[PDB]
Amino acid sequence: MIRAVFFDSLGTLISVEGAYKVRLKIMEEVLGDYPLNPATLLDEYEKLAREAFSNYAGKPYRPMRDILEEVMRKLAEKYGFKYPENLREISLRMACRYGELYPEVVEVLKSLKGKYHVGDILQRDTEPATAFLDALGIKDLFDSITTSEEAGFFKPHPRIFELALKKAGVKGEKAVYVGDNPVKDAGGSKNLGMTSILLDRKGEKREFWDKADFIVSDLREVIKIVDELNG
Ligand SMILES: O=[N+]([O-])c1ccc(I)c([N+](=O)[O-])c1
Ligand SMILES: [Cl-]
Repeated sequence: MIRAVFFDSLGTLISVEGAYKVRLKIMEEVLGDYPLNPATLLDEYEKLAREAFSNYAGKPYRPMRDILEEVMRKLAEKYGFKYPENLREISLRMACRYGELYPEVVEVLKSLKGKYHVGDILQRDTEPATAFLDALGIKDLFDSITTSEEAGFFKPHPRIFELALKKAGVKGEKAVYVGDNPVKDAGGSKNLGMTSILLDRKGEKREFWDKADFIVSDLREVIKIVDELNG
């Protein structure tokens, strides 16, 4: 049976408008009056961030805030603005202020929490991640919160999933994982026996649906999938 349901909250349950707005507001704060379009800075930042994380996939953990501060230092040198002090404080303030959940998230977590172990699996530094979950109001809706900082390795390394399952006290066969990127999922959770649910809200990832056991566009479909797996 399924006894645990795991999500990637800060990575996949934040609205698309909300995540972009947090990031844009960080760039605007960093730039101040400097004559660079913040949207252009954001685009360049995401490019360099994706590159930097790909270099760390599967590797031993290094604070993500340190990685992103390195990226911002390269951007400051590139465009000529002064490197912002306290970037991680700016970012946490903007996340707490403008972060936004998909509308069905609170309902879904509450509906599951009574009957399953509801867990979060996050590739974030634990302290800002947990503060962000607190600001969003869902921290205490989770039975467990597990991070790459706790596990010691970046995905697709399986240690983070091994730890999340240990916290729930079950083997992977008893657990579902809801994500939006199936490759860092498959490279880890598949070998542990977990059932994978891909969240594809706009149907934009059809070429990866074969890498997932179930595909949904609304998180309220998750309870129906698990309730039925449990007959
Ligand atoms: O998303 N961002 O734009 C962003 C940039 C830099 C940092 I150090 C963070 N942070 O604190 O995680 C976030
Ligand atoms: Cl982080």
